[PDB]
Amino acid sequence: SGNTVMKNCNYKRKRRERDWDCNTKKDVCIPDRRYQLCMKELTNLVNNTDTNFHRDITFRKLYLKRKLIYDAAVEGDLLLKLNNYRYNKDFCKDIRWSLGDFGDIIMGTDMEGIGYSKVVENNLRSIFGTDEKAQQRRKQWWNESKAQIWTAMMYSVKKRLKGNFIWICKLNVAVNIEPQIYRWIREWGRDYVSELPTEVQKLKEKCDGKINYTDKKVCKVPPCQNACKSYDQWITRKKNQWDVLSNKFISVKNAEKVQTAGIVTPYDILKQELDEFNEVAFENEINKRDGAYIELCVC
Amino acid sequence: DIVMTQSPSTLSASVGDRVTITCRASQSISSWLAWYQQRPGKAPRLLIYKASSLLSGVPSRFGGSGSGTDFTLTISSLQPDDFATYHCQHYNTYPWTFGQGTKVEIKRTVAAPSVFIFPPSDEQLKSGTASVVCLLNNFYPREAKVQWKVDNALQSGNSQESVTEQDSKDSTYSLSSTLTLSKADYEKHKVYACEVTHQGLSSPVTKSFNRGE
Amino acid sequence: EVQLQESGPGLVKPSETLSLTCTVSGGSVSSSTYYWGWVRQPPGKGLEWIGSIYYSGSTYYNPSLKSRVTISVDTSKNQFSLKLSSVTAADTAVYYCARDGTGALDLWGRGTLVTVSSASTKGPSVFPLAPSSKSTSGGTAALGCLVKDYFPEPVTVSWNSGALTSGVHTFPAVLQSSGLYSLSSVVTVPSSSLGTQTYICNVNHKPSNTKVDKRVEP
Repeated sequence: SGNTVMKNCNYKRKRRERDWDCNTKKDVCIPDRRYQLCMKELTNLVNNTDTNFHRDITFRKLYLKRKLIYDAAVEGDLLLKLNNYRYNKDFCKDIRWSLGDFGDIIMGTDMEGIGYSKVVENNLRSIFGTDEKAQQRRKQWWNESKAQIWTAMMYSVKKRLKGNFIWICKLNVAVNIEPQIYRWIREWGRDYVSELPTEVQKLKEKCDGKINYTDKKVCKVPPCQNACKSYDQWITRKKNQWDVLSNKFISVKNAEKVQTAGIVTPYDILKQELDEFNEVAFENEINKRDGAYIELCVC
Repeated sequence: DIVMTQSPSTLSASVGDRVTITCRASQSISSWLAWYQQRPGKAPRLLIYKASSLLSGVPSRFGGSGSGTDFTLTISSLQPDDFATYHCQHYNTYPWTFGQGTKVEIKRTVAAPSVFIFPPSDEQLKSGTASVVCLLNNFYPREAKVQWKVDNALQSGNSQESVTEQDSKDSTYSLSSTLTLSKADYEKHKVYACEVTHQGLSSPVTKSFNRGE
Repeated sequence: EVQLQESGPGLVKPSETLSLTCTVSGGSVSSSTYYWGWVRQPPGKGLEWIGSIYYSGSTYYNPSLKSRVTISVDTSKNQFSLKLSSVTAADTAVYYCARDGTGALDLWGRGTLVTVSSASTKGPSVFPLAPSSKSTSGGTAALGCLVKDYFPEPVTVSWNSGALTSGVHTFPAVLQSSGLYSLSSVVTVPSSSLGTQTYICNVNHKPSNTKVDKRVEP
């Protein structure tokens, strides 16, 4: 009675509007897509009376599935509305990233674990229990629900592309169990290679060219000297974000009992995920040893 | 200007062996060291950057260590295709300078040569020259003797030898001996022979021919 | 898939200017993150960094050569070029172009050998080393071809247009008293395949733009 806990599934913010959060939980970096993950129905479980007054388990699990399908269905529609109803790679990737995060929430292997997410975790603890075999029971429940949730996320494209529908987003890929940190490095990298050309483009309009072929515009010119300070802000953040994500990866990779074909370091994930990735170019970029920062920002 | 000093200049190990090369810098480089692999008939390739980072794609057996002046490239388990010359390079400050390089060679078991003898073509004979070729194929080690014999006479200073680099698969050598003499001089003799003597041959192998099959 | 390929004469007379160009395929030369450079390898000598350029034009040289080196960039043609003036035999070397990652040269070209000499270019003469229709080792027979009297030395041998690769040995060339090079390519094949399978060696002497192909029959 006004005591009802509720987290609304609001419109998705413009891509890269809010950067990766490396401050909230300092061991990890959270993407704004994850913070905005639709959890309306999962969160609502805190308010459900002890309907245990006349129920058991198999039922609880089924209730959970129906509620999770609804949150996944909303997420799918809102993500499509974010990509401006364009049924492309960008959308498929988000469906993969978000499907993945629902799985980690259920498995109790998610890295947000704060506020409403701590509330969703406690809700799942109430359904499944807290014994040693509770986490596997959860993992099992996920392995029997994971494809239904992906088909639930795709409902929006299906309903909107009636019969004029193709499988641009493949099941086998989206429903593939991978560690959270691996999936987020894939998402971060993708965001990075988008931010980067823009960031070099603004640094160029103010700094490319010499004061009669001899002297850099970054030496005596303030509009440029400024562009360098602001590009430095961005590259400083991405470097921090990278080192944080990289460390988490190292920790997780060791704990993991499952071998990932080809994945040895975080660099291997980007080389896998991104088209034409070069780790020497990346390493130089994040460490201000790139052609652009030297040629446009140092005297 | 900085000076890079590699040690040894050459080394021989067996497949499976642990091998280490060192790069010593004149001044101190803040771990700005790169390691390159130059396999035969191949462009150098970057193996390790920033003294210890192993480039994605290159084998797991390659390891780089060090900071300051003393650096080490380590190959945990030598492989036949690791037969290459390894170069170190600093990038602390311009100019970039390389070490002289370290040649890594594969020890292998004895392998006796397969001998072949080729008579000169009729088109080369009509040009006025005769090239007689002796082929010693896939042998180990590199030390072999090819004595040429024209009508049981020993030949001197009218032959030239060439040697293959260790094969990147079976770590063996191959050799060609070429007796070059005039059409006029080739015609005044009938039986042509090359006698091969090697560590793996119990008795010398003699491959021969006559002017007209 | 970014790739690098050098082009340019393989023979330069002394005091003349040495020109070579690298051409970037599978990507642009207009890289905001990389430099593009040249490396040399003189015979029996270590690697030498020549210099690098950024697409903007910004150039960096080795004091060792800064006196007579110039590296240009054609963003239009997706190329970068090397010009090394007043050459001597100390400039006979293998020239590689590379992608210069501020010191970490992460992609190299195959290399091209430039010989500084006053001697003229001479195309090869190809002769067959026919398989002995007589002897064999029970299951394998050797055959190959003799590539005689060429200069400079760059001469590659291919077999059955690249299809046959196993058991092929192309010997290092040997400088003859004539001052011309000579080599042999050789391949061991099953005795049973002779008459069945056809063997063609594909000789290529780029300096003299010579391409000889020869049928090696018993």
